[PDB]
Amino acid sequence: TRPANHRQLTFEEIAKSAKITVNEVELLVMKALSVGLVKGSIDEVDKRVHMTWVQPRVLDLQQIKGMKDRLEFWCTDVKSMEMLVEHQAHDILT
Amino acid sequence: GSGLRQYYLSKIEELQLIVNDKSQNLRRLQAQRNELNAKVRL
Amino acid sequence: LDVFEKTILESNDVPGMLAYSLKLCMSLMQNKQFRNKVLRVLVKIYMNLEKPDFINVCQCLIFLDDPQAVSDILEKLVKEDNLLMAYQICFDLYESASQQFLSSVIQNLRTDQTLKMIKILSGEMAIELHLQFLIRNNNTDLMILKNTKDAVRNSVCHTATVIANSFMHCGTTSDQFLRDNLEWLARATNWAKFTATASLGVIHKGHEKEALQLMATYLPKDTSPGSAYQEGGGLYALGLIHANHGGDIIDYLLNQLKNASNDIVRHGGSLGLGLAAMGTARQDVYDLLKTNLYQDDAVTGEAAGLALGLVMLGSKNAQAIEDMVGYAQETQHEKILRGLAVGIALVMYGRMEEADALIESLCRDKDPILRRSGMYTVAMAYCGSGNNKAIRRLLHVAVSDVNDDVRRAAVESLGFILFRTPEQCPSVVSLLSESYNPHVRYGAAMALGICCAGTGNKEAINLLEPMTNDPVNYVRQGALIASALIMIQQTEITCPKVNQFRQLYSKVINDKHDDVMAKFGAILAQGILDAGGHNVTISLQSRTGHTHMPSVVGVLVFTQFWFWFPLSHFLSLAYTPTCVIGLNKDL
Amino acid sequence: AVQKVVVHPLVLLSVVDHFNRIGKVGNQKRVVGVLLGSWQKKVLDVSNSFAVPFDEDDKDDSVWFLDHDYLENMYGMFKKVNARERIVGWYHTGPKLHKNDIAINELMKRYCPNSVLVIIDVKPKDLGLPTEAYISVEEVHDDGTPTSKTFEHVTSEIGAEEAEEVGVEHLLRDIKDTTVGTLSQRITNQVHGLKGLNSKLLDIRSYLEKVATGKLPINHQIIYQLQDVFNLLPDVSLQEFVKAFYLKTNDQMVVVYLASLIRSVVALHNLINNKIANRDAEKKEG
Amino acid sequence: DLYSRYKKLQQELEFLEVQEEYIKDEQKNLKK
Amino acid sequence: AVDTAEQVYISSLALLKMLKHGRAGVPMEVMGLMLGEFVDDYTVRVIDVFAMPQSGTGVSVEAVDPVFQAKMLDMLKQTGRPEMVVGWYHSHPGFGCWLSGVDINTQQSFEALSERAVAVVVDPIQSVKGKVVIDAFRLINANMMVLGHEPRQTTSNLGHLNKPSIQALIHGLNRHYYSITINYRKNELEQKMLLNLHKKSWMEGLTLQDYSEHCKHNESVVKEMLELAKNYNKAVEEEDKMTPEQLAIKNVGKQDPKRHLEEHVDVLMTSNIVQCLAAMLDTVVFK
Repeated sequence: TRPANHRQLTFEEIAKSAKITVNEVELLVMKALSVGLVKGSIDEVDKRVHMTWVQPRVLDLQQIKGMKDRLEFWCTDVKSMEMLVEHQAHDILT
Repeated sequence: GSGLRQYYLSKIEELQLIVNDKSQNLRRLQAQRNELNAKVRL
Repeated sequence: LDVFEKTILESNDVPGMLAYSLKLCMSLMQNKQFRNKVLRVLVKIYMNLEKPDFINVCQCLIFLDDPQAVSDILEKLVKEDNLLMAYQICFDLYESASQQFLSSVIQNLRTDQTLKMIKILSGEMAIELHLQFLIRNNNTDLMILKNTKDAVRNSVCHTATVIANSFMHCGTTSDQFLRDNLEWLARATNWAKFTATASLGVIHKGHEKEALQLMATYLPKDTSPGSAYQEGGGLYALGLIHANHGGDIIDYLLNQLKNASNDIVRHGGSLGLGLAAMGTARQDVYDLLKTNLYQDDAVTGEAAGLALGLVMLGSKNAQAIEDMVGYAQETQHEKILRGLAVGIALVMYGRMEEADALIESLCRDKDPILRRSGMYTVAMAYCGSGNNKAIRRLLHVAVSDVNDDVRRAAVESLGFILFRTPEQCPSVVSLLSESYNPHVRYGAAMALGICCAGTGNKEAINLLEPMTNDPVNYVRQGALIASALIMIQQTEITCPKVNQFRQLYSKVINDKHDDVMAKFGAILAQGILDAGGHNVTISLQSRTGHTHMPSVVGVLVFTQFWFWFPLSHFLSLAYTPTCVIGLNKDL
Repeated sequence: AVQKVVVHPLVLLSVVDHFNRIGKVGNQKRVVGVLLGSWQKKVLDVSNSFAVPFDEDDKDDSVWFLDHDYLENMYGMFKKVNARERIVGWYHTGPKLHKNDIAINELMKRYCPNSVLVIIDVKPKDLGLPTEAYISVEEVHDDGTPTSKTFEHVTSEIGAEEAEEVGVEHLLRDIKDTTVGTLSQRITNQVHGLKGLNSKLLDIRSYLEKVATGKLPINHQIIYQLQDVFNLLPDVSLQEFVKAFYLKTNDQMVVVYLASLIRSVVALHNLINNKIANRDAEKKEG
Repeated sequence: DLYSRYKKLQQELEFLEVQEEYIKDEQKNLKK
Repeated sequence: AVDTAEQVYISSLALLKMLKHGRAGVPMEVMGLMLGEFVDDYTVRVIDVFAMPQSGTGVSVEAVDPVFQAKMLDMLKQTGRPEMVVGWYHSHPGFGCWLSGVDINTQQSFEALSERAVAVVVDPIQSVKGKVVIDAFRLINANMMVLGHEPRQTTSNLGHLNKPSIQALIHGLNRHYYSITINYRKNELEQKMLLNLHKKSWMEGLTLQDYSEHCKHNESVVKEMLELAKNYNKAVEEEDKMTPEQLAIKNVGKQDPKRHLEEHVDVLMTSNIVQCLAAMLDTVVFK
């Protein structure tokens, strides 16, 4: 759900949305790490469970719509920042 | 003279100065080409 | 503009202040846009002056291109009825202005004073008078050919002798330097005999009668020998006689090239026919030059592509350009790539901006011949032009490009664009005379030779003094031609290096161990330096500031003796007399 | 697996002549020929090539021709003149590979057990690296394909040999080049790099705009394999990565600051050594 | 001559400036 | 009937077939045929080159069965087009690129069959990576030893491309044959791809080499650059007043200030600048 910005989720939202208690979310997430649909890590001094890798899933029309919006916003910035290299050095690189 | 000659006589000053300047710059670039041309020919 | 008219028409004396103002507005002028706005009012005030000046109102007008306004003041001189003051308005018009301009103004002249348009636009009384000057003044030597007679062998020398006496006897009709023998003249074969009958017409330059009657042996249907070059190269010489004069000489050459042999006669006919119709835009010569072009043949390559540009001189008929450069991409021979390479340079002439789309289109191309062809084109689109815009990338590709052919054509474009001030060209090419390759070291020598040639330049001979010492043979050659062009009609007091070099050509021609190519410049310079008995000279220039466009064509075409020997036989266009002539009546 | 091939520069030119043989038809006539190489290692070599007659229609791409008899005799000649060399695969000149291009491989796997193709490009409108090669495997899918058979990308490079570097780089003299120029190639390399980045993004959104709306098969290929590409996307300016640029770039700034500090002193030697030689040759001349 | 002195020194600027751009092409070419 | 200034066109495939067959058969003369077209009476154009099975000695080389010959040209007709033999070639390994006494004996065999049969000489030994020593010759009669053999209507085959070399005129020029000029015709299609074959993908343009070895390389180079500066203090201060050509004879040996000092600065510059600047773009461009 969250687009990898603060994906270091704490135990409370796991323990709420799975409605399991607090002292079982670690045995729950180590199972999913052992099977291998996720590749995160576990802290305990803050009890935040960092996320790194998610398996790819199926999506639909409106997910492609935002994905082109991610792609166009990434494509036109590369081209603009590549102009700024050539504009900086015209007859310097031959 | 101050209104009709001085507009030209003060202006031909800097037109003389740059020609005075880059002639020193030219003969520096002249001799450097003669070093490499004598190096390639040999 | 109007305060400039107020300066000349105020409390301000006119000794000559209305004279050098014409000189400043013609020499150092930025563009044509502010030139003509200044220039067109400066002779209207001369017409508003009480004595109408006549040479300057003609001088500005051919710079202004008004083919009706000179006929307007000619009508006033018909109204005034004196051919005395109706004279320098007319022969300065004939000397300076273009052939198409005189072909365009003649409609306004015909629409004594009835005989006047024949007297001034045919220009015939200048032709036989130049012939009159040469038949009277002729100061030559037989011994110089006898000194060079002793090189009898199977080498160049037979072509080298007959190219010498043809240059030093232009338009004098004197066949005693050739009729001393027959066998030594008829020794070399198969292209010298193409040049031997070619050199016959240059001696009879500018003369109507003794063209058919002396070559009556050399008509191709009379003798019929085993040599067709002897009989096919006569039509080459017929075009050399009647350059810039079109009559039956067009149609006598037109109807014979309908039905003829292979390209052994069609070289001489097409090069002669394009020469007589030079800059005339005739459709009838363009027709048989179409079918001469599309032969898919190597030997028609110099035939079509040179004369295809000559009849389209300064024309920029962009379909004909598209036909030429569209043709020279898929053909598989090289002279058909080479003759069109000069022709598409020659179709545009003095435009200052109107080639620059094409110049970039040729320089970017992969073809080394066609990049070389763009270099001659920018040389001809900027004739005498001191534009520092063109010198950026003409002289940039003189540095960077990898073929030797394009680099020689790059530095030889410098004198063609900067002959108007010969002071600057020894300052910029003197560094190029010491380049690492001999090809730029060659083209440095011709660039001084094409620029300062009208003057006895003290600086250029100082530069060309060690240039004849180089271990490459052809750079020793072109030093000698440039040493010939620099000092014609100059005797020991304009510069002391004249007789220092007279002995130098004889020093290198009587040696045995020299190269053939090394001594070919010496035997060639003998016919240059004594041209017409010191009576004719080169002139790329009038007193009006206007350039002499057949001499510009003649000296550019002269540069291609490397790729065809009788192609630089086109040099008689450059020779002009320097003789004052008086006249009081029509005859 | 083969995991790269090594292509000598004698081919990439002995293909283009055969495209220039039949190239008078102009419109479309694909060149197909036979590739020759070395049974070398896991890594493989490519040395020689020759052609074979081939024609094919526009509709119903199943009508195509490889003369086996021409392939037996002419390879029998090259086996005769060269015993070191044997067959490794084939090539075709098409810019993008066609649908026909799998049955050609399925023919000549009876010549070499791992018969490899090479696609070349006579017109690389892409200014990047041409002449990429593939190999066919079976990747039978969850969908129930009886044989999921599609080619796999194999990396490739241009080979080199001591005699052919002489002949090739002699012919490079028709144009100018800066191989000797340090950091002049380098600045172009990120220009030639990021041009490749923009080229792959304009292609992928053209595929992505079509499959979004109206017409394309929406299949369980790329659309989530490309979702994994978004998953990496490092979060560059965050907490501790700032201490990777301010502890390591300023290391490399000091070395540049050292190198300037000597280069200025070196150029200062050439002043005094010239100024001594200038006036002391003058004051003894006068 | 005073207007000519102002014009000719302008002409001795860019005709002398193009020589400065010229040796930059020469010395870059001779290194190759 | 007369000669001219002739010109030998080529194909770009031919010259690579020339030297690779020559280099692989280096210690002897290796032979091959030359295959092209007579485009006019003035120039000649080869487009194809192939060899044949041979049998050689240390001093001589021979061909074997001509049943290979006609069957080779037959299968080159049906694939592509038919074409024409124009001449042949062989090598002179390490020699003065000159027609031998047996090399001339196969030329009255060839000039009697077709007129302008060109003999071509290659050497893959005196050819360096810069330039190739290619060579082509054309037999002349001895019956016309007094009469002229070329009409010489231009300069293009007289003083250009060299004067003939002293080790080749010692057998040949201008006795018994004449040399001929060679250029290089290029189609646009191969010209465009002969330009770009030393470049890579964007992967090579966007690497960051590795910061451990990059710092290690900088740690390496500066360390001896200290020692170069130790020697640099001694020699520049030293300057015995010796009229410096004698300085320029006591420096050949082990002496090297001022030469490595310019060198290592160039290496430390171009490494550090590109390593920084490529790391700059991977943050501006990416995310």
